Amino acid sequence: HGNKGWEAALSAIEMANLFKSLRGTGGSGSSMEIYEGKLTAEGLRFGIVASRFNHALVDRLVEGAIDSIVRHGGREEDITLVRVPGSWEIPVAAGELARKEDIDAVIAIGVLIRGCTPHFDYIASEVSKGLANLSLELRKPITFGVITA
Amino acid sequence: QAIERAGTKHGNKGWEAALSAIEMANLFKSLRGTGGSGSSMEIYEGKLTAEGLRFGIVASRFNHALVDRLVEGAIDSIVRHGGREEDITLVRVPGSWEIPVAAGELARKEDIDAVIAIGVLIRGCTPHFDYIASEVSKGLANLSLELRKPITFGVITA
Amino acid sequence: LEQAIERAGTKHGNKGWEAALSAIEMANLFKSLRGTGGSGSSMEIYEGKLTAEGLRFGIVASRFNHALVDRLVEGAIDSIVRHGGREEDITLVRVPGSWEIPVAAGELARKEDIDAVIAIGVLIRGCTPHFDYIASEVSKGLANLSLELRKPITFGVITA
Amino acid sequence: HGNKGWEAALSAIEMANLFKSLRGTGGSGSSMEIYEGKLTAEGLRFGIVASRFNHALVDRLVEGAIDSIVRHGGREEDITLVRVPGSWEIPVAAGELARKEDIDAVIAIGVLIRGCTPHFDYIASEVSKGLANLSLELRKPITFGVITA
Amino acid sequence: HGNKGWEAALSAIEMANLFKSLRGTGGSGSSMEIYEGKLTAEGLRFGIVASRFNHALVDRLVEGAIDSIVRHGGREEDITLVRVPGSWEIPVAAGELARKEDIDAVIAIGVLIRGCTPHFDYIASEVSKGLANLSLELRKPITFGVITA
Amino acid sequence: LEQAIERAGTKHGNKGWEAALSAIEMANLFKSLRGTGGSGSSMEIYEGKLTAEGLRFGIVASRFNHALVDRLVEGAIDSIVRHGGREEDITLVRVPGSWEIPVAAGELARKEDIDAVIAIGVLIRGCTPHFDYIASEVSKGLANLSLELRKPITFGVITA
Amino acid sequence: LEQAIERAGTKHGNKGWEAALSAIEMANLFKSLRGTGGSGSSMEIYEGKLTAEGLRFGIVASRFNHALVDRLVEGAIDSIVRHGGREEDITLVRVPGSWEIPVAAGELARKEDIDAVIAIGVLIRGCTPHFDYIASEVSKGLANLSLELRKPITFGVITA
Amino acid sequence: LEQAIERAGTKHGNKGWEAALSAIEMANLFKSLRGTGGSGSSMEIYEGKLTAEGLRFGIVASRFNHALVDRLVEGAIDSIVRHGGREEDITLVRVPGSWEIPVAAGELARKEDIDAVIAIGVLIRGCTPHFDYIASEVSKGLANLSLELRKPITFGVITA
Repeated sequence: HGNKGWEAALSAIEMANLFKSLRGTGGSGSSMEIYEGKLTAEGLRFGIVASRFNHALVDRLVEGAIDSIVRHGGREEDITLVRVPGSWEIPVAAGELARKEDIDAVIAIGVLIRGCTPHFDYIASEVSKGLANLSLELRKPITFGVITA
Repeated sequence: QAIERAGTKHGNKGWEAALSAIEMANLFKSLRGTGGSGSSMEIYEGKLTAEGLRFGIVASRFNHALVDRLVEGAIDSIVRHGGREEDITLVRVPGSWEIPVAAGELARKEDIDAVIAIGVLIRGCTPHFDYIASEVSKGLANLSLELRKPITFGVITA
Repeated sequence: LEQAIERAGTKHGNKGWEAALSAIEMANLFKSLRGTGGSGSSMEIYEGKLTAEGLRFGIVASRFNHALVDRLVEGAIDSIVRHGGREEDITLVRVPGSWEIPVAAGELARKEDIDAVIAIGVLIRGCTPHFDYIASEVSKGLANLSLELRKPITFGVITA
Repeated sequence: HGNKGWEAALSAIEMANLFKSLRGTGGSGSSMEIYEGKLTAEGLRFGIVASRFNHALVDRLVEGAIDSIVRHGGREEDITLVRVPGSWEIPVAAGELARKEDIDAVIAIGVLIRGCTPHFDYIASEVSKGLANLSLELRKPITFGVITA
Repeated sequence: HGNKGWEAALSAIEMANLFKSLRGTGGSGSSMEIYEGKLTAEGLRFGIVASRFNHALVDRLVEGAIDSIVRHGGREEDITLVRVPGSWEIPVAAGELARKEDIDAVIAIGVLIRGCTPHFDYIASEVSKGLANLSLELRKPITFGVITA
Repeated sequence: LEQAIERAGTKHGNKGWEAALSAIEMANLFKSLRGTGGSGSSMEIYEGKLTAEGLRFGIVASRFNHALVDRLVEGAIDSIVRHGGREEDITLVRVPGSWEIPVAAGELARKEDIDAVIAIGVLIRGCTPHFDYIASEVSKGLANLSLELRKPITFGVITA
Repeated sequence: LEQAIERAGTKHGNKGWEAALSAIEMANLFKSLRGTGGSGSSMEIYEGKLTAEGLRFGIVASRFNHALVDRLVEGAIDSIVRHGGREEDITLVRVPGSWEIPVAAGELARKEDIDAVIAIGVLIRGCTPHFDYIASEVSKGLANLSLELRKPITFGVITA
Repeated sequence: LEQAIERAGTKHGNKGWEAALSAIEMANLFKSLRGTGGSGSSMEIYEGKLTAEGLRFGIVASRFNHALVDRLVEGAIDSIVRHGGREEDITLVRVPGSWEIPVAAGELARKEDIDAVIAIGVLIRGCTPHFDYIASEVSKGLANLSLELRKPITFGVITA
């Protein structure tokens, strides 16, 4: 309820529903159209990509993600979980899941080293950059559940 | 020469980088395969058996002492996990700036399953933003996503 | 849902994982040592590969505090399988407590099939500046058995 | 139920059954073999070696040992009880019982003096050492029911 | 705890362990050998054959069978459930499961029509006969969880 | 005192006693049948002695209503011992219920060591003018096994 | 474990099962009626097959007492799948209560894709010798829609 | 099972044990004193052996609080037997209470067969700073009898 894994799952559910409504034909008129997503996960397929580094924390994050999906009406049969050695290769694995036509949304979970950098970090900047570019190119929601130690 | 061989190289960044490449290569080979029947949550993870896989390594020549221990660390990781020394292609480049372009050429071959990039970076004795280091990370990340083939990052700071 | 909660955990670093790797490395090392020698002309180096195909293993685990011990055993099995081993070639033996580990391990090590043994357990107290008799005997027994039978035995206990 | 004599008896029963199963031929295959011992004492012969020193406590320990064996289906006819002056000579007496072909397990019961030693005790270290070596050499379970005052 | 499905599962577990011990080599001697099976299901594979006729009752019976196996240390992953139209064809389906080398025991569950027969019933007599003959020929335990309405 | 109360009872007539004698007689009878023939010149008569020295037996007993079954088993053991048998040469197998007797008996009868098998158990109800399926199958199974393996099997069940 | 407890149940006889079969039969019957006629020379008989391959279905279900309704819906889906249908060709619509079934069903029946509609729900009370207005309207609405659009609509409600 | 529970106890230190040893030592001491003297030339030392073969003993025990007294008597018998005595040569006398011990002991000590007497009993109260008349008389009586008859009498009472 209070971990970033829970929050990341909710965002994925809402975005998946929102996309489903947008492709529908527009209304007749006579008012301002408003589009929004509901929080029911029934009938949706999800994928999760998680890193093993600093495993003490991620298991709690992956825990929340699976719990949230089921609690909101999702069927545990529809979750695909992929594990990778470190955070450097989350984007490449996420891309393989996102290209499957049977996946509606993807959730990325990981942990990054301390953020007391002098000015910049060269590994953290690539994970966020890659996921963002991937979402726009494939036109499919990808959620960022990464946290900083 | 025997003094050089006696040193241990388990655990250096060459070792970890190669180990990640082996896992990712097996993981992708599983994903492309047929999906499971169902009836449960379906988990994927890469095995650590390296037999039958082809690897490529790109290493710079700057600081010839540090690099060699890293390259030898990568090779022994592949061999000790079942790989054959006949299935490794090694490419050497003048400096860290031209690692991405060489890594691109290797990655486009159909006979390569993963690529490992090794090098060292010069650390100025005051913390400014390095315009060379950022370009290596940016270039390697783009290549992997575009070519859909895992590339591992094995550089260190002096 | 609890089945996925427990199955979603990872077991990559616990002492069961490292104990398994040492057994894999030592088992392969012995095959090379008692094989044919080298051609000479240079210093000869021996080291064990991490390929676990065709090797037979045995695991002895105590039952005290089974919540933690169960996770160590799962870690050991995962290490063997992920390195190419077959779950068909693992024998598991459970014993009441730590005092019984050396005698059970002695039975398994005398079989011709097995190539290495892994001992897993949790010791009592331990965090006191005093000599503990149960802890000393278990360490002594495993060490003596390995030297007598000339077969590697790995020591994967912890304190709590 | 709560004394070390009760616990020592249970361990002896379980180890005796476990050894009986191990000597059996291995299975066909197709799964991971798992070996364990059951808690039925029927048809098993036991021996007990107890010391007389500080007799106020040991009688309760020997009490538990005999009670546990009978409660779990053991026949009182199959218990052999041997008494010795002190703890120093438990190992030598235990060795004589363990070499009999009609004994399946041996239980050793005794009490040791206060454990507030400076660094080491020279009598306690020999009882545990001797019993452990004896078990491995003879390949027969020997249980340690000794306690510290 | 009180339904025939629960009882049938326990019998299958005990018989599977008993067979495992018998194939082991005999003891040295010096006493009467006694063989028995323990009630731990860990590492055992089971198969269940159930009929659909009068489904109101069998679901409770199949319920007990699966519950008993799990409660006694069995892994739900190792249960194979097969459903058949009626009781007449339980034996033929049970035979297909029993011939698999990955199955340790088979449980048959079904319901038979009222037992106020004049002298004999021609369908009930064949189910019991077939299962009994099948067990002896294949040398594998098959349990009878059938009940009479 | 209860140990002597139970030990002071006698077990000379219960169905366990007669079942054991039949096994002893049949086991000795078969040795003579498949031995050398007689000299002829007169009608040849075969009959089994009641000496139980050097014979191996196996007993299969169900666990339902163990109060009565335990006394039948003790009767069978007493008969063998009192006729010269050794308790070392008896194998005892326990099964959950009556339905499992024939399959267990089949396992024991296939061993080369054993010379006869004794089946003991208590059936359910029985005192009704109706055909019982469990009772019929147990009788059928034991009869078929004996004829197939050519080894005597004795039938010592009762009704209650 | 509850997932297998619910998954181990069977759904072969509930009203959802029969409602699905009627839709399958009627949908196939209409294809033959509006096809080419027979050769004559004998009485012509029309009847619908039970092959559900290539047919599109729609299901409207109320939400009152979802414990029972959920089981009726699962029964309907099982019937279609077990007769050769594809779960890809099923549309499911949920409505707050029984009063809203006819209007929702009207929307689905006007699509050119669908071949039959199945209505599922649970009515209130019902077990009283009185005329109920909600029950009468729901039955009336479905009957009128079927005749107007010339498309079969099946009626799978129950009382409780 | 209670027979082994009581039989498994030990009786090595209770006052019955020490009382028996004193009687054994004194009985042997008297035989040496009234025997032939030494050769002189050095200081002569007399002391009694602990060999109890060929000696006859008598035991007088009160019946109050028989739970404790019974254990003291068993301790005395064990001491005599374990030092080489025969249970055939022990006479046991039971009396109602402590007041009757001296008179009964006087009867046994006058027999020519017996060599020493052991008195066992439990006194009442005792844990009060007051002079008790029963306690004083019992001690006085035993002391006087020993000096008059010149035969050792041991005093093995306790307070509770």
